Amino acid sequence: TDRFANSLDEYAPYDPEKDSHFHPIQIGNFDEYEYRSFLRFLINSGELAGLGWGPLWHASSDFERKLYKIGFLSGRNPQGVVDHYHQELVWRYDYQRTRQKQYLLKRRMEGMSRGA
Amino acid sequence: LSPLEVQRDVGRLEPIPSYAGKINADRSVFPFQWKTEDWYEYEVAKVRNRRFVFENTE
Amino acid sequence: EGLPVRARRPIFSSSAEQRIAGGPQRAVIIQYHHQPFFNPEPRLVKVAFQCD
Amino acid sequence: LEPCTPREWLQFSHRNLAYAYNGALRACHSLPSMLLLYKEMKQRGVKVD
Amino acid sequence: QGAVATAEIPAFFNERPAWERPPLEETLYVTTNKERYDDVRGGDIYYDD
Amino acid sequence: AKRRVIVPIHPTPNFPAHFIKSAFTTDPLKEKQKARFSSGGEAMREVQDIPKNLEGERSRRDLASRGDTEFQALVEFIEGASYDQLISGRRFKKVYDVLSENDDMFIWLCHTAMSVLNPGDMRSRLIYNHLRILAESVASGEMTQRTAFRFFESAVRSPAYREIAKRQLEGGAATRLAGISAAADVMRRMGLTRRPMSSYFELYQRIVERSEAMTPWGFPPLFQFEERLSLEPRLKFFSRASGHVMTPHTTLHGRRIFWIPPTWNRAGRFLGPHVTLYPGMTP
Amino acid sequence: LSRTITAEAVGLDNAPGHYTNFLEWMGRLTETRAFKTEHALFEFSRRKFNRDDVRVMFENYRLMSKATLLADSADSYSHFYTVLKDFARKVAGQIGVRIDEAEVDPETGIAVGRGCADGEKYHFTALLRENRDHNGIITVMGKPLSLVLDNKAWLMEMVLMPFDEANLDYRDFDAHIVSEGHAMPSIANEIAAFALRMAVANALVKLIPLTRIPLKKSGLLSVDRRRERGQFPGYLDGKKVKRRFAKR
Amino acid sequence: RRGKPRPRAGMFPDKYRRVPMLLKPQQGGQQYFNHFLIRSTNDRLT
Amino acid sequence: SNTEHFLDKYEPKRNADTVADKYRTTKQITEIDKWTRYDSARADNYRPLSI
Amino acid sequence: TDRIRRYFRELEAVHTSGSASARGSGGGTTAEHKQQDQFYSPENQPISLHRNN
Amino acid sequence: YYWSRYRMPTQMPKFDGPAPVAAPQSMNSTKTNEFIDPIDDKFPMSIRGPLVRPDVPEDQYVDSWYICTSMTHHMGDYRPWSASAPPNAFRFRPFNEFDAKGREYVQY
Repeated sequence: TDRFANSLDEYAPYDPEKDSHFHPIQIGNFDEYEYRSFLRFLINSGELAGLGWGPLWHASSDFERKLYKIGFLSGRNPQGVVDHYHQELVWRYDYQRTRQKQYLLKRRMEGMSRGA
Repeated sequence: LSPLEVQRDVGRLEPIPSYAGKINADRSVFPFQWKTEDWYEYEVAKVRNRRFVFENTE
Repeated sequence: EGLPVRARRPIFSSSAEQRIAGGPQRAVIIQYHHQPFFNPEPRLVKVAFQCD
Repeated sequence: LEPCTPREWLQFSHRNLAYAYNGALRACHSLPSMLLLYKEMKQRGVKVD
Repeated sequence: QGAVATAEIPAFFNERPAWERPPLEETLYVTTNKERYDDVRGGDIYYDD
Repeated sequence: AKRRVIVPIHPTPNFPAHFIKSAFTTDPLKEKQKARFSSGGEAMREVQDIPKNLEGERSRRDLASRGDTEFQALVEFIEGASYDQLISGRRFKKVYDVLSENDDMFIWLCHTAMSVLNPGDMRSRLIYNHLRILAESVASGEMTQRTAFRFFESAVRSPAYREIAKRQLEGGAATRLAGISAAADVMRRMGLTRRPMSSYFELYQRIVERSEAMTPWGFPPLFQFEERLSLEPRLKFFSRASGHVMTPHTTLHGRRIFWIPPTWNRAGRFLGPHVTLYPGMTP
Repeated sequence: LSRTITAEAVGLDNAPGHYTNFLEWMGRLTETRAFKTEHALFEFSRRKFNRDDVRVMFENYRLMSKATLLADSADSYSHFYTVLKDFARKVAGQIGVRIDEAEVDPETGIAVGRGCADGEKYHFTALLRENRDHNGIITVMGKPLSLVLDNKAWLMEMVLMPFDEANLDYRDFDAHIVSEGHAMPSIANEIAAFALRMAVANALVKLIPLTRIPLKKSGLLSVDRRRERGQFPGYLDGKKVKRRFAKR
Repeated sequence: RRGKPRPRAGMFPDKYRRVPMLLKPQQGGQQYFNHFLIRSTNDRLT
Repeated sequence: SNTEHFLDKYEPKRNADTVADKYRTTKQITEIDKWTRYDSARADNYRPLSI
Repeated sequence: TDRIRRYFRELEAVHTSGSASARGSGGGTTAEHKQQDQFYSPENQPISLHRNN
Repeated sequence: YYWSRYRMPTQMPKFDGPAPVAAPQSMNSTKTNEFIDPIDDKFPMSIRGPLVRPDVPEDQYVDSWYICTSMTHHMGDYRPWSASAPPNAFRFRPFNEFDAKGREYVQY
């Protein structure tokens, strides 16, 4: 188990300003707009390509929840967002589809008790 | 409303805590975040110095 | 709160490490925190000097 | 009951005493028997509902 | 009753009050504390002669 | 056979006679048997149950100032909720025994009310006096319940009794109200209970519980009353009472009230009852 | 009262044994004070109470003077009623969760919770404050939570959970967590995560008092007591494995 | 253990005996309750 | 009651108040603590000159 | 007999949930009951209380 | 003698009489603890409580040597929790503001 085996050994600090003659531009993490558009792409366009939950779609939670949670996990960093999109598969503690299911069921059975 | 101004008792109406939306946010104050090297040096230094005290002071 | 007190007036100088003390003047206690965690060592008293 | 031992301090709160007094209040059928209970729960600090 | 602890302390703490005992015992009575020579089955192995 | 020779020990300033004969035995086939138990003043006064005698002034003074014992027992049980004591199963036992001191007396009365078809009219002073006297003789131990019951049914009522009974009853079962009002009346007018209601309540309750039982009002003749062999206290008739691999070696290991707490010679690894080895975090 | 009134308005009856009258009178005394006292004492005999009923009986007892006793020992019953009153009321006849006030530093607006697991290995302490700027972050021993629990999602979601159960937004809160237990190069593993979660949750309750009800129901605030078995020479690996056995 | 049969599973103290009842299973999802209540009431009116 | 509250008007009359509580709870001061054998044996909180 | 028991337990269940129309901010349940009991629990609406689902 | 100290100061109680109420006494196959009280352990816990010893701050308890049990270092006397803390202390505490950890980090 290692994520970094193909990384360089450097451990030495670098500043674009003193170390190069080019003009420095600074890039940040995604903000919520970027982040949203991006995650939407990965998930939904992923599924359309058949690379995602598919018939099992009821297992994972809905987009909103995922967006919020992946938001917390990654901290909106793009590499992190990609990675936690993948790791989403294994989420243990998400309860939503469970309670939604439960609710849908109870309402169905109230419908069957109003019918009969 | 900030989460401290929300009324979360169905039954009661409670005075808003005076720190509610007041305390502002700066990484400099909180939450605590730090370089490791300084942390090491702090710790070690704090162990070394337990015995350096002037008890008798004016 | 409300207690008459004679406090040694703190005198502020940048030039001074530690602190400077000066002759006692009459003052009232504005607030005093007993709990060791509101009032660490060395202990303090918020006080209003009667003079100014 | 006023707590005595820490274990009891964990079963205790004013906000919950509210529930208890509300029960004891719905019990009484006349206003004058209620005003006593209310006077009490007002005096001993109790969160009111 | 039974003994919880034992300590050697001078007798002037508790000794039979002056008005209970016979008059000056130092002068009028010759007393030696001594041991019984026989085997004693029960009771004290030291008696006052 | 190399028989062990034990030298006898004589009494000593710190090793008195009775101590010797109790704690030391010179016959070494009797070593390692088991522990023996004894009692001194209060545990002996409980166990031996020697009823006191009435005596001169101090005993009568102590009868006078006696007061209510039933309430005292209860106070002493309750007082185990005080911060400096525990809640005692012994204090509760003493409570119980004072609540139930009469008990079986009530039981007897149940039988006279419910166990007898046609015990005449129980309101009439005659049969009533029969009942009264027999009750006072079941209490105070002058008679056995069996003897008192067999007395009650064989007591004299009225000439040509059955033929008068054919003028009221079909199958000879009278109505049970007169019987219960009578049997409560007796216990009230006799001084049987300290607090008045208890008589009536207990007598009533004990009947109502038996009402649900299969063949409720009949009883086997041998188990109905005092006899050599008896029923276990749960099954008596109108009575008030109606790891796992490592546990035998565990024993002491729970929260355990002790009698004599274990000692280091007799228990190797046990730490004491209070000890909490896997403590939880609490504010 | 109505029942009593008619019972005594009708009077004696022409029934033979005055039968319906003994019916009447016997029934009437079932609703009496003394009868209820008795019922209590009977249920008492059968051990139908618990500790709390006893301490309730106790403090009911303590409230009497010697004079009150002397007045209520007159009926030979009613003092049993004074004592047993609530036990009786219980036989013949519920605080949900503790809602506190907030424990917060007036100045810094920080609240302090503590989680634990193995009683030893992990002790954490969560400092929690509310961020009005909506950028929150969580930090452990001065490092971003992302790096500390090491990007393993299933660990970090645990730390997220109390903000979900309180129906709150995590971005409104800054937390920094301190390790008071055995320090190690990596605390990333589920047990330490569990501890972290407990910590943050207890903090959150100190800050938002009513939030304690959902948390408690979801079993966040619950502390489990579990430990590795103590080290021991008797076992091969030092913990669970007894040595080899051979028949003589 | 030694030359004897291992006990049946139920002969041991509970495996989870030290873990409090609230934990097994966790009830989580308390956030959604209110939502599904309002939902069901609105539904009823429809 | 120091200031008369406006809800005083409806406060019930003292009829059938034979239970009256202020007098039920009130104890003689002699009844509050017992002198025990612990108290006879009590040490001194100051340091004694000579015992 | 048990049939009857169950019929009349589920019936009044469906009149606890089926009586909810104005129950949203209605009198039919106490405010304190809104406080304590409106959370998912073993007696209310557990997920499953049992292994091997 | 040097042993003159170890004589019995008072007369020891004789063992006059039978086993005490509900003593362990042992028939065919009976697992017997002299140690465990017969009556008070058989009492259900819901009534009596998990308590072995009076519930009081543990500074009043010392773990005994040679005996598995605890004793009071002031023998037989007890002070309730209320006497440990200041008067009317919420959840008896040094001060009412915070708990232990709270006091400490506020102070920090």
